[PDB]
Amino acid sequence: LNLDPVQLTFYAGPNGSQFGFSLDFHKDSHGRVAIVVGAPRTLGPSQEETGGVFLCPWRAEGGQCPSLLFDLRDETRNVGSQTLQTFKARQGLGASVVSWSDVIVACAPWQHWNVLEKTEEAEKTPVGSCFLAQPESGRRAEYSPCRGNTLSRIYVENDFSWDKRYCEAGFSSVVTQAGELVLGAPGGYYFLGLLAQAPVADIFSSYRPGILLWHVSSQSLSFDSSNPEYFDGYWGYSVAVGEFDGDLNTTEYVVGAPTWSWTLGAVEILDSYYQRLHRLRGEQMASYFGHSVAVTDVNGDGRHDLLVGAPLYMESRADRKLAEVGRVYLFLQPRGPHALGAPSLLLTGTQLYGRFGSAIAPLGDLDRDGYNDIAVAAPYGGPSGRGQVLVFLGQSEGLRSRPSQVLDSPFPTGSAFGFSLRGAVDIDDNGYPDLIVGAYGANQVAVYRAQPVV
Amino acid sequence: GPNICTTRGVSSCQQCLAVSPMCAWCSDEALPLGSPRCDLKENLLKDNCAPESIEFPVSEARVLEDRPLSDKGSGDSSQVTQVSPQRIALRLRPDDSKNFSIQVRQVEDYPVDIYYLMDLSYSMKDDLWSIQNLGTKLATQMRKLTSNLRIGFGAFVDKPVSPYMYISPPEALENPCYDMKTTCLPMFGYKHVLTLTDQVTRFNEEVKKQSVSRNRDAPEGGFDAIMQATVCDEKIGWRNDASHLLVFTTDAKTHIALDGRLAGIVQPNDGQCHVGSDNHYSASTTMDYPSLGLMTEKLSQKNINLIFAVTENVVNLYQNYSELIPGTTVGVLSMDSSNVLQLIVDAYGKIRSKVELEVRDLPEELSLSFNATCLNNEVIPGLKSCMGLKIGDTVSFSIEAKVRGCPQEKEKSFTIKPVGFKDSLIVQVTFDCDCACQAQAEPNSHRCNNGNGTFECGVCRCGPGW
Amino acid sequence: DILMTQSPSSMSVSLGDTVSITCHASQGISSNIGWLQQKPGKSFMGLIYYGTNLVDGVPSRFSGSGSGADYSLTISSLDSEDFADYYCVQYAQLPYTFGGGTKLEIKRADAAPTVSIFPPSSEQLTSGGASVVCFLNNFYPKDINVKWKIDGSERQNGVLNSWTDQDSKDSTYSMSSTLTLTKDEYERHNSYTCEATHKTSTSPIVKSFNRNEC
Amino acid sequence: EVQLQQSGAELVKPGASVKLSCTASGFNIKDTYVHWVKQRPEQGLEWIGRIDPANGYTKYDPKFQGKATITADTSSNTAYLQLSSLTSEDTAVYYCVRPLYDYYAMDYWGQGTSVTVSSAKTTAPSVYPLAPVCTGSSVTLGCLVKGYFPEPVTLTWNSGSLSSGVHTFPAVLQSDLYTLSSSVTVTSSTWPSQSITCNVAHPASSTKVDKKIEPR
Ligand SMILES: *[C@@H]1O[C@H](CO)[C@@H](O[C@@H]2O[C@H](CO)[C@@H](O[C@@H]3O[C@H](CO[C@H]4O[C@H](CO)[C@@H](O)[C@H](O)[C@@H]4O)[C@@H](O)[C@H](O[C@H]4O[C@H](CO)[C@@H](O)[C@H](O)[C@@H]4O)[C@@H]3O)[C@H](O)[C@H]2NC(C)=O)[C@H](O)[C@H]1NC(C)=O
Ligand SMILES: *[C@@H]1O[C@H](CO)[C@@H](O[C@@H]2O[C@H](CO)[C@@H](O)[C@H](O)[C@H]2NC(C)=O)[C@H](O)[C@H]1NC(C)=O
Ligand SMILES: C[C@H](NC(=O)c1ccc(C(=N)N)cc1)C(=O)N1CCC(OCC(=O)O)CC1
Ligand SMILES: *[C@@H]1O[C@H](CO)[C@@H](O)[C@H](O)[C@H]1NC(C)=O
Ligand SMILES: [Ca+2]
Ligand SMILES: [Ca+2]
Ligand SMILES: [Ca+2]
Ligand SMILES: [Ca+2]
Ligand SMILES: [Ca+2]
Ligand SMILES: [Ca+2]
Ligand SMILES: [Mg+2]
Repeated sequence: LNLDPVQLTFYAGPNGSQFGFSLDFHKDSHGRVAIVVGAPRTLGPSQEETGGVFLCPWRAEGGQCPSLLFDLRDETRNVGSQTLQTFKARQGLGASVVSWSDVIVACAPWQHWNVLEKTEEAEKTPVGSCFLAQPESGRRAEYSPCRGNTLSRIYVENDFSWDKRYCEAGFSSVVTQAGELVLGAPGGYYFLGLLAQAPVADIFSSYRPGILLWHVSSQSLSFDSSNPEYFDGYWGYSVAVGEFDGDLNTTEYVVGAPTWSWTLGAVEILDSYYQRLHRLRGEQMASYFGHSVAVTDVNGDGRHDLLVGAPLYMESRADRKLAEVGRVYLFLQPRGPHALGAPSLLLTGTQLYGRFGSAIAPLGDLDRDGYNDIAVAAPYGGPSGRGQVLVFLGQSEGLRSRPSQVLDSPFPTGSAFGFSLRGAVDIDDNGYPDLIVGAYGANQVAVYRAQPVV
Repeated sequence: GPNICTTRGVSSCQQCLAVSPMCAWCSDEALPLGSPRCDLKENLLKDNCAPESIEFPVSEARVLEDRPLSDKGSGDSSQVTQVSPQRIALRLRPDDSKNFSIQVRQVEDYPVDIYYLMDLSYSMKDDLWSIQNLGTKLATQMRKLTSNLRIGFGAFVDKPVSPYMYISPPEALENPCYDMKTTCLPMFGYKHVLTLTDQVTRFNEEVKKQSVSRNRDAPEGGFDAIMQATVCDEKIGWRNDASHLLVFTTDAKTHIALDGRLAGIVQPNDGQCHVGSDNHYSASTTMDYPSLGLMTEKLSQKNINLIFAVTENVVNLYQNYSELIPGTTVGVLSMDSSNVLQLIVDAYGKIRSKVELEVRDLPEELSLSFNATCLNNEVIPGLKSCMGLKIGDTVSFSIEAKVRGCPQEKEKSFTIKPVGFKDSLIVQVTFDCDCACQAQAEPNSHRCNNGNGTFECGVCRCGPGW
Repeated sequence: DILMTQSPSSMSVSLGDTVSITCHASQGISSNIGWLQQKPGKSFMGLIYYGTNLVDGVPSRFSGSGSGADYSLTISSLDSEDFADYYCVQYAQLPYTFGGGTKLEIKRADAAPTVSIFPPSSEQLTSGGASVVCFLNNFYPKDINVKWKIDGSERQNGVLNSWTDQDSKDSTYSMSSTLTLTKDEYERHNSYTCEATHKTSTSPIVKSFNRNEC
Repeated sequence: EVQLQQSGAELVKPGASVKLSCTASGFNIKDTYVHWVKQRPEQGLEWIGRIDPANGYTKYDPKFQGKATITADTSSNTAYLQLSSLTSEDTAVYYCVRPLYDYYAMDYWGQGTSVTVSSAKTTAPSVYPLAPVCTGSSVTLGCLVKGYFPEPVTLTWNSGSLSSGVHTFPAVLQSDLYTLSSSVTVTSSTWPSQSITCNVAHPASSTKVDKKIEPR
């Protein structure tokens, strides 16, 4: 409703770096808000793509940002009559970034890894990896829970069980308020998908450089399965957290699995031991239900509600024809111990191939009426196909079914304006929460400041 | 007695005709003052109205092109008629309607293109062996149905990029089967092999030189190949006047739009051809798999009939995709493709067993209604599609067009075309809302309030600006 | 296998000293080394891993350094608890291999031993055996040699030695040597002697007795 | 807290077999490698092998191929070392080990399990008094404990009364049997003035003999 679309702020990265592929707000120890931006095709030392991270201080004028520096050198360790290798070429550092406390977590889902033992090998595969930084102190750490030193032949002899070689850890990421990092790994267990969790504090305290294979004893991984419903389901394509079991001492995980059960799609809610509390099934095959999940109480009852994006949902139209436009599903959490039911609201795109629902950002209470609000991206939407971000306001019965405000992309065609979103943080300290929108195809980020209601 | 034509107290010939399609107007000078000049045509002649001064349009419909339906789709360079009539003139007055007919034949001996698009991942090694003679065996059977067969061949595996592709050791890139006791081809996304030709032994011999590759994950990249086989007209060689059969064989799940992000690929599919002189799909490693909606768009654009010839273990899956891609056919493929010949023949029959009418460019103010005659002269009201047809059969539809009011533009044309057909019925519509007497109106007439008005059709009309 | 040559075998030092143990490998191990502590009559505690990294809970007066095939453990300002055994271990290759060990001992002023010889008891003799015992108590340093002589001539068969750990109180060492003969062979000779050779004297400390005589 | 709690001391005969246990306390045995290390005074430390309790895969030093077998039961959070066709040279202390952070390191150690391979039967000690020979200001006595099996014994003077100025030496293996000795020192005015006694308990045979030292 009251985002300012006239005076925007633009930050920009190098050409071709995909600056803006991911982003988040970041508060330093003093509460000063900055913006962390991931740029997953930034050039490394060897003039080869590795990805990179930028930490943009807040300025109404925007501009360029300093690097948040990470080690971009391939590593090798000869230990235990084996040879451990990391490969950072085309790893996509910055394909996800998330901030918690005064720490930044930036991940390289396609960092590759191999282990050599005489003539055998584990196989060079994308286990992914996450890099952790405390900018003010300079402290650094890594977390790569899917690395292993098992040789190829063993996986074959055991029929590929507990195969974490293609995890792509960091594909998605989130941190609990208590500071537990949770990583989506859509390729885990031969492309079923897994989740890896561990306290940030324990990640830092157990990390040392050059080890490459080390234990984080407080970590917790989800489980392989024999159920074909999960095969190639990419469990962990997206992740979030929230309170869904009525016990405030537990944190619940939300996991998107957009190809679950032969591309039907699904979203599951779990406890922190990965036991399944609910499952939301997709409505239409290949719609990629679960591509994005968002958690926020929109109807002001203090109970978190769940939003799910299916950006490829095909809407039914005249003469038995279908139109890919994307769809968003609202699930309101019922009072006390009860299942999430049918959706309370369906939001459906209008522009062909717009991918409405590709990203869903909680905004907090944008217009300050007592109900939290959301922003939905259609990165190829709008009458020109350049991208659109649509704002829907919360209300006692859930969400308004029509947008209160629409943001047309200020960038050229192909920018993917809205592919990444983040709201609910007041960057300029004016008492209203603001919205940052990434347009990685244009290598830029746009900041929309919220203003008093007209 | 009085009617809606008189009781409405109209002001002009134009307002008269707009009252009802039964109303008429008399432009005769010698007409009593009390007598209304907007009445039934009968009552005006009853009132001594000069017959030449009677304005009364009648909604009609006359054919302009009415070629007879062909008996054979053979011969000719497609001088073949499968819709009749091909063009008609339609004239409507305000709020009126008129009916016309269309005939549709599923012509006999129509040319056929069949492009064989084959999964060649490791599990299809035995399939390759059993289709080495398909080109000739298929020619034999299709010769009973058409005398203009062309066949071609293409193959797919998956995107040749990690993690779909094994990338270690170096030997594995040249031979993915190195860590077994065999050789297979380096991985390939989609490669065109044989352009559509009537020389079916070229199919056999190209197939005999084909071999499989091997990749890591069960879902394969067939949808990439369906897209390119659809939009690369010139390279596949689809003919203008021919049925297009795209035969898709696989024994596995398939990758779909947004799967590519697991290989670092986010660029949406652009639905354009990217197969060059090397006959390989060059955007395999840089462009995401296509979505169902985009596949649907292109299949429909190029009149491609997609056939999912898949194994029992994935029939339901592809049956469900088929429901999201109208016009697609599914058939059950044996684990070695031993039965693919009969599968194709059955598909072709099911493909030509339906006539479904479609309308293009219909004006907002026009509405249509259809009565269908299928099987044996049995009329089926409110229907615009027949099913259960056999080659050579013929159906017809009665059509009524109802215009609401009168639109600004007095001439528009729209199209009735059966789905997948070349021929079509063009309807040229003319909205007859004006009177002829208006073309000879007197602006600033002495008869009209000292020149303040205009004289048209025997009455005085206030001039422009008043 | 990789050989881990650890030096020195032992060292005598004092509280507050800064000392350094070294470990040399038969080939490069690229810091894949660990350091271990074993307090007297107890199990092992990890100190270092990957050459330089403290195990959790270890004081920072411990430090590890080195590279290639030569590494060092250093202890700044020795604590009373630090007098123990230390071992390196490499895990660059299987089989893992260990160093010989290094013992940190308390340094103190030299002390000559107190020698005491004891003839066989009446009881033991009436059972058919004969054991001469020789105690060498409370000396420093630890290095000492005991020689047995029967009728002036040396004897090496049947001798059985035992040493004590550095004494808690005075930080000295003591030794027990026992010569065991048959009764019949014990009586073939008269003179029995144990000579103690220490650095606290150029002349061996002699103590002896004569059978029958007293 | 990470703790490795090993089984109690074993006492077996040559040619037989024994199976030691290492139980994880405060963590899941499945988390890391578990190693076994043998320790002997002369030979020092020797690595036997490892197991990955998650999958049961093992490695061994070729020296221990045959004798050493390493297993694990995740159910009881325990790892095992089986030794076969036992021998005198198998007499040693055995530790289980796991890393802290580094997959390949050796940081946490169990308390260790003592093994003693012997054919000796349970034999009671012979205790002999050691009085000096027929002068100075200090006097020294002794006590000899010979030919017992198995270890250990306790030795005190005057039932723990006389404690300071004493040296009880480690037992030594003499032909499958053990021998131990203890010395004690005082002033000449104390002995033979005050009765000094050598108290030797051997629980294994349940024998507590006491020899008073008499001059000659
Ligand atoms: C391809 O697409 C088809 C069509 O959608 C899918 O088949 C359906 O699959 C769903 C999920 O397995 C089935 O849902 C179940 O319906 C049951 C009732 O159906 C009866 O009535 C129909 C009438 O058409 C009959 O055809 C059918 O055989 C039954 O007799 C319910 O009892 C089930 O409830 C249980 O499961 C759901 C979760 O799915 C839980 O929420 C419930 O609480 C309960 O535990 C279930 O809802 C559906 O019946 C199937 N339809 C048909 C016609 O088979 C294929 O799965 C799909 N295949 C692939 C590969 O994509
Ligand atoms: C389609 O069929 C319907 C009948 O099912 C036709 O409607 C009838 O037309 C006659 C014409 O004299 C009317 O008298 C009837 O009242 C109509 N029946 C109704 C309205 O139920 C209709 O004309 C046909 N349309 C076409 C285009 O053929
Ligand atoms: C080994 C693999 N394994 C899984 O797919 C697999 C593994 C684990 C789990 C699980 N963690 N439950 C599920 C599923 C598998 O089946 N094939 C190998 C890929 C093959 O394609 C080859 C080609 O066509 O070239 C299809 C068969
Ligand atoms: C219109 O319908 C009538 C019957 O209602 C029929 O006689 C006539 O032929 C139809 N018109 C055309 C052009 O077919
Ligand atoms: Ca909870
Ligand atoms: Ca709520
Ligand atoms: Ca609000
Ligand atoms: Ca603000
Ligand atoms: Ca096959
Ligand atoms: Ca595949
Ligand atoms: Mg396959």
